[PDB]
Parts: sequence; C-alpha cells; structure tokens
Amino acid sequence: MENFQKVEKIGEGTYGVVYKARNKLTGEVVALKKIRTEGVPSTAIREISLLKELNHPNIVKLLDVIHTENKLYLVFEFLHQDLKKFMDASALTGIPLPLIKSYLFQLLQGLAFCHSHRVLHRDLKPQNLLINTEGAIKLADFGLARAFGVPVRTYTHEVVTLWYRAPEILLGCKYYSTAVDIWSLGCIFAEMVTRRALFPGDSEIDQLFRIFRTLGTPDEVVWPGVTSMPDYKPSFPKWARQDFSKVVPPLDEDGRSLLSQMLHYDPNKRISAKAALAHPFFQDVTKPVPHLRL
Repeated sequence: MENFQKVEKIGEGTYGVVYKARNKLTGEVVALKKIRTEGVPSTAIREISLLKELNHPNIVKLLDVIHTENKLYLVFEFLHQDLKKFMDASALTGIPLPLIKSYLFQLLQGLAFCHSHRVLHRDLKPQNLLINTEGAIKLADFGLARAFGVPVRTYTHEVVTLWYRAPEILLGCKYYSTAVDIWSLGCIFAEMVTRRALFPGDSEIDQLFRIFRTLGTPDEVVWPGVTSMPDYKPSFPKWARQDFSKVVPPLDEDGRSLLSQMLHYDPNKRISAKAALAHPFFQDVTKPVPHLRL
C-alpha cells in the first residue's frame, strides 16, 4: 500500500512475495506479505481477523490485515532471520544444545497457546520459525493454512516441502488435529540436533516411506485404524523400527524420550504441547543469547 515503503524483498512466501517495509506513519519496520482473484472470500477475511487476536510472545505478531482494491496484504512484526538460515550458518559446529532446548521450549509454549484456542499451523518448518538477537524464536504464518490451503507449489513454482508433514496427512486424513504441529516440531527438533533433516522426502510416497523405514511401518497395534485410512495400502512394504539411539545421537535420554513422544504414529497418542512443556528434558532449560551477525 501507499502507507509502506518497500525496503527490500525478504523472499518468496507460500502465498506471495514477502517484503521488509517501513510504515510511513509509525516509522516501524515490518514484514509485508502479499496473499494471492475474484474478491477475497469473506471466509479468509474472518479467519485472518481472528488471528489478529491470538497474541503471544512466541507468535509473530499480525499487525494489520489490509484488504483494499480487492487484494490481501498481511503486515507482520519483523524478525531478522529464520531457523533454516540459522541452522545452515551453524552447520560446521551445530546449534549449542542449550539453545536448541530453549528454542524447543519456546516453540512449544507458542503451540500450547494457539492449540488452546483451537488454532493450528499445519505447515511448520524451519523457514517459518523466526529468531531475534535476544534469544527468542517465534512461529510465523500461524493459522494461514486454514485460511488459504497449503498448495503443492508456491506462486513461484517452488515445491512446498513435505519433510515436516505428519503421517496422518500423508495417509489422507481430511481432518487435522493439533498433533500435526507436534509432529513437525519433532522433526525440527531432530534436525537441530543432528544438523540433517530427519525425513527429507521428495514426493509423498518417498516421504511416507522414509518415515516408515525409521519409525517402522505402522500397523493396527501402534496405530488403531491406520489400515482404514484413505491412502493406506496393504501393499506398503513392512519395515522394522530403528532405535532412537541410532536416529539422534548425541541427544540424551530425556531428549530421546520426548522426541519419541512427539513422533508417535497415532495422532491421539502423540504428546501435546502442554504436556511436553512438563517433560524432564526441560528441567535445566535456560535462555541463551544466540550469536547472530546481521
């Protein structure tokens, strides 16, 4: 809009270009996201308006929803870097465990908040986890997936990553529960620790099979009702579960215990954000300052 001066392009978003901009009135710097045409369905407008109310220290603040000239612009709080870039920058040495714990702890607080309001993300990934120089990490784009379905490709034709997608989604479950977000966060937790994506699938079946080879092909024992899901196939190969000691070294026993609970197949058995915050893994949690060189 005319009220904002585009400083620069932050990157390509799921729904449209993302710009760093300055409000010509408050002088504040923000993140402007254009959402991609008939006239914007009232459903999306109402949903997004509700998002302006779910405010939390670990949720990127939605400053304004600008709907003008039949176009949508979301104005968000600006943060200088995302977890994906931070992880890439810390490849040689890896994010210190204390910071990993702090980040997971804060992220769970964010999920617990949104989940308590029955709002889920559905597309959590390192790219939408933002951090600042003070040791904070925040979840970006929360609640947008429900307002605008998550596409296979972005407006730039970029392939939306499947790496953090929960198995119930891959198996065709039409109704998502807050458990999908815990799954994603579990995958992210494992990636920060090992410095390598847990399940880097490059297709839905490849993603599903990578999960199967690590956690074992799910059956009626560990996941009641799984064999009756839309995309389940009795012909799926049968792989045996691997031991977490092999999956995420050198994560200690508390970490492995919590990760296992965040990666449970049955969405109903998967640990909640609230319960995870009480896990012994966070007994010695602190808030370290990450070293960022902007």
